[PDB]
Amino acid sequence: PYLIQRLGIEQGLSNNYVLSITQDKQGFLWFATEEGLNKFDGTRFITYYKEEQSSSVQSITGNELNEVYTDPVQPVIWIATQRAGLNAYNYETQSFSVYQYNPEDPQSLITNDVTHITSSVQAGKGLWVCTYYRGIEYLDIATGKFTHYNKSTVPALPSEQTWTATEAEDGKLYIGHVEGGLSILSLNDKSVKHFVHPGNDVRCIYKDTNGNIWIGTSKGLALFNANTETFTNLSSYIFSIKQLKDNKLWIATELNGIMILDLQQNFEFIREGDNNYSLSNASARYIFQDSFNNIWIGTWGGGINFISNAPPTFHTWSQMNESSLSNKVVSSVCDDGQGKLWIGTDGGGINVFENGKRVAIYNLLSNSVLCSLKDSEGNLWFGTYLGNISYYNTRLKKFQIIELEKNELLDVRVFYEDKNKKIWIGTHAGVFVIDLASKKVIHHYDTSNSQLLENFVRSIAQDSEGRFWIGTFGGGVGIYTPDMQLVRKFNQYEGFCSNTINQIYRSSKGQMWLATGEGLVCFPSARNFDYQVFQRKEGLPNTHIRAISEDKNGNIWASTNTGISCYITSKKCFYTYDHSNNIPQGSFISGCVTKDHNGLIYFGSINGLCFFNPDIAINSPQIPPVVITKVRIPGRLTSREKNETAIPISEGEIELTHEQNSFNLTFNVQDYSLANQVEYAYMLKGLENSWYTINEQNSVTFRNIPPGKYEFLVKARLHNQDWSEDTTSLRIHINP
Repeated sequence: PYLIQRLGIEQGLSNNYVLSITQDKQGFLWFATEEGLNKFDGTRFITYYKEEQSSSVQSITGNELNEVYTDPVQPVIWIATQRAGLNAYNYETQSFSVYQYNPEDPQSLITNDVTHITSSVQAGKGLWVCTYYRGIEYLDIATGKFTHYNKSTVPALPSEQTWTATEAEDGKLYIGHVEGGLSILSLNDKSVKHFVHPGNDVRCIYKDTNGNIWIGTSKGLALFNANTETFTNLSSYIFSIKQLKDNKLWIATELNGIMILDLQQNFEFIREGDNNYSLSNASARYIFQDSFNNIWIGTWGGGINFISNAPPTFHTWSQMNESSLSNKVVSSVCDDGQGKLWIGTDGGGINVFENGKRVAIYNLLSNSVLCSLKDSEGNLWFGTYLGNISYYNTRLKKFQIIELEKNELLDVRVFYEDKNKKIWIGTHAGVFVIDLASKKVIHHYDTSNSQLLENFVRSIAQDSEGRFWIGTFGGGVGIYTPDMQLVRKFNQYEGFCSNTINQIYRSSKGQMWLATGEGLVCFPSARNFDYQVFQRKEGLPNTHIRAISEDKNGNIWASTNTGISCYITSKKCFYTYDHSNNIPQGSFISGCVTKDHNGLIYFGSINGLCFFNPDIAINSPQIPPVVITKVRIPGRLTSREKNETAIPISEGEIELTHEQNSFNLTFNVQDYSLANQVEYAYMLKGLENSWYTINEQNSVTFRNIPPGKYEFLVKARLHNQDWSEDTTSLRIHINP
């Protein structure tokens, strides 16, 4: 159901025990961990740690953090440390301010273990700060001074240990106590309605955008209305609840990862595991949705998990799942015109699928299903390895159907039905033509009794003039008239690109397409025998074509050794797709393709049955803006100083000294979905007035640049699109 990308140390994250997440007003995501503050730039994390001997710089005041929180109004990330007070990072000015306990006030913070932060009703007028030990603090950001709510000042309180607190009602403050149950405080009254037992350790209070009061406790989630003062209620620890754009309730549990309560049920889980569609740990801590709608997950041990805002365009079927293939390699697929797919495997039997669910497996003689055909009468033909035809009649039975005498065992690998209800059958032993209407066999062509070129038939298909194009193993293809007069043939040493021709395809436009060992070949008109070979040089890696289909429009799609590629007949060019787009990380199996009654296309591979749409629409992914995230001078080897100085970009420009005339700018794209699949190009006006690409990297380092004014321009683009007109710029002045 979901595709879950992972992020931790490999990406630079300081710690894998992630507890809180937000996004600053300039798009960057901040992560609070059990050791360090991390700001993710787009590819890599920047960690913030407590400073030591440096009563010079000021940083966070303690490494163990509880929460991060974006000020509604100001360019500030508020940081709740668990043992050192409240911290506040202004990302605009880039400096840390601190709020600690001071016995010399004490209109200062009462105790410096902060567990939660939220803004007041009219935002940025103040913020609420919960403590573990000594009650709730209210900071007036105007004065910079705390008012204390605890049982020294509100004797009506049942407890001063607090996890969260929010003004769920205008001037009613809802408090979750540390194993105390929840309290409601009317501020205008200083009276308390306190509930005990839901579960008693109340860890989260959440107001739905619809005004529903959700509550996360140690004994499960409960819905609340102060309307009637009653709860309503699999019952494990809950850490945070957020309703997403989906209008779905996403809840972070201690043992079962994530649950989702879909508000159009008038539950569903994402647990821990080790795969594309599972969490990296059983205890999820925090959930956060992007400005881009990406879902980010804080995991108590297993770093960050990330779910992209848009679904994968490509899918793959492959201890038994609902949709688990009973073998890892798919060698044939076949659509009966009734809504099921019979998937043939090279190890299991046939897995029949309907609506993404295995509905039957098949014991059939030999369980290496290498080819399949739906006949015009609507029955099904599967050829196996060293097993004859296993014929499935849609009168529920399946009979075996022999070929050679003493019922000899044949290596069948292609079935072709012609305009005339004959089925042509490619064998290692030549061709057999079997009459559909009645008698089971007409012809058997070979090296000895016909003009057939080789016996090892692999691939057979029909002309718009009705000639039979028969392909072989290692012998190319030959065109035969229906009486098996050789019309013309195509060899490697005759002139053709390849001898291993893998599939022959008549497109609906009437042209013939061949998947060869080294090119996708097209004969634009069967009144000619002219042909075009598409290879490396014309926008197609890799060159070894396995299977072909065609979409709603003109375009023909091909499976290859590396990916899936698409020939846009409109534009006269290629779209390539690769593991980057969620494709099975194998090579694809030759000829193994089928289409949906809905237009969906399926290619088989050594890694599952992969399937997709007409989401070349991938042009609609808008060109994403480039953000320049860091400039730093690369350090001289002199070997006395770590951390090589970073120059801050102020007014969209940068002043460097003569000394710092070498500099390296890094750039990112803020949507992490698109990180996977963006190429960058730069131009440095004032040095060279021309565009350069840069492969697999997001930083450029210029060295020993002469004094002057320059301007760095950098633009991105996605996998299948042209370079944008739009650029992002940085003006650069080098002094002497």
